[PDB]
Amino acid sequence: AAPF
Amino acid sequence: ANIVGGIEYSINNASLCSVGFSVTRGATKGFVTAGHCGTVNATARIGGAVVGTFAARVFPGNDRAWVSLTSAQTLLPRVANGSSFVTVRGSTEAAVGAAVCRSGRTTGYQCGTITAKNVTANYAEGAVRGLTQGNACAGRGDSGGSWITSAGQAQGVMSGGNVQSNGNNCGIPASQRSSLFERLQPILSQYGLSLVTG
Repeated sequence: AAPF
Repeated sequence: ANIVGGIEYSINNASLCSVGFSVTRGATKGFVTAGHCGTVNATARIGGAVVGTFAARVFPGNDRAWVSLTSAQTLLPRVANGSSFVTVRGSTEAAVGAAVCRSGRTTGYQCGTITAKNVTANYAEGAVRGLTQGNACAGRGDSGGSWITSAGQAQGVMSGGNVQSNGNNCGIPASQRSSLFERLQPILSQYGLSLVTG
């Protein structure tokens, strides 16, 4: 997952 | 500027995030957003005008922040849905299975359902625990934006999710999306904030  | 959930704001003339919700702290105006959008005292601008600065944030671990605004700003109990608005009525937490929508400057207003709670995202910076997962899609730039039921119950602010190379997870089926948001209730009690409602 990544920020957004 | 009129402060509405879902609209763009820049941080230190560089990054973009979306406004989550209009809140007050005594006589002080603010809006809650995501912690990863800025550090304390970074400058928030809406439409090229300075509107306030980051007052507090926790990221990673959690992902929350509130921006204190100058008094010239107009707080509103609304979240953008295209040209229309959803009224913020309160912050009852919805359960897994409930339908929810979210608003931000990159993908607009998208709806889906809550699929899981207390999810950990392992971001490059460190883990963020306790996130709720919905399958409404979202994209880079949507961080900080509102998650709200159509009945006006404010759920949280956009943190992150599983991005594809187009910069969002809207082109992969809902069953496969992980769009993660930070729960609003711990942000409100942690900073002593009250939601603006209508």
